[PDB]
Amino acid sequence: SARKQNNFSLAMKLLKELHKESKTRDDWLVSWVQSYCRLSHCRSRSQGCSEQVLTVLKTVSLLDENNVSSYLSKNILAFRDQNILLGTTYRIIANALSSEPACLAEIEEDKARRIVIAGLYQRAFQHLSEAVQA
Amino acid sequence: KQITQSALLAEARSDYSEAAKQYDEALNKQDWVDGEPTEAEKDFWELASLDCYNHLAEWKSLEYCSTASIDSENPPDLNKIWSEPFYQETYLPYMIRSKLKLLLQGEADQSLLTFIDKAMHGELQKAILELHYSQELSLLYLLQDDV
Repeated sequence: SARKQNNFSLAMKLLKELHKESKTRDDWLVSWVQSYCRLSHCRSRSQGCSEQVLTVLKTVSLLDENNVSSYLSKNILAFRDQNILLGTTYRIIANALSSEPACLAEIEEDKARRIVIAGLYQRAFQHLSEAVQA
Repeated sequence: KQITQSALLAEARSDYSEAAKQYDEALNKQDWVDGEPTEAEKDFWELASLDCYNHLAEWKSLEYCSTASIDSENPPDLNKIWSEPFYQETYLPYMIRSKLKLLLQGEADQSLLTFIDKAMHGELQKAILELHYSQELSLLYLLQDDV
């Protein structure tokens, strides 16, 4: 309920409590939908395209391949993954947002891979829209 | 431009809090020279702001926010100068809403106990007006199973 209303920071302490507390496999994904919505909510603000979309896109497929080995209910949980992906492929043209490498551009190489600048600078547009596409 | 541009952000632990906290933490020794005429205006207002963001949230944010607006170091000069101001008389529920979080933590806790007691110290002289004014004063007893 706190999510849509866009209260954020009270919902920060809450997201800390839920992340911490619920401790099952459906828990993790449940908390993640929340952090991903909060992701859209602060993508409304500027520069989060570099920052927070990374903070939440990080684990949106790491512990995800091993989670609810379906089983049912996935649409409502995988889509917010699709949100963290369009909210970059469509925002990230090139440059600027790549300012902080060592780990950053590497991410685009890997995500594009399963789903070091030229394989991205010359190719990342056929990579991002396809990773989001899957 | 820090805080009216926070009403938008709709958050109440980061943006407003960073927009507010440095005003007291840094001591503002160079910007207090020009903003010296405002006095209570610049003050209580910032004071007031640090409330109305977290007034709903409570939690550690609140006990610390009381700590900002409370009378912790020397708690008798405030009451000895004013009896009830239409500003500081507003922080009474603030600290004690934090009771909810720390009273949750422990059955008898520093905030609640010290509070309700000193509230009874001030009850002896003009109780009923303040005891009536605050419903929250009610919601606290139920902890120690005494209806």
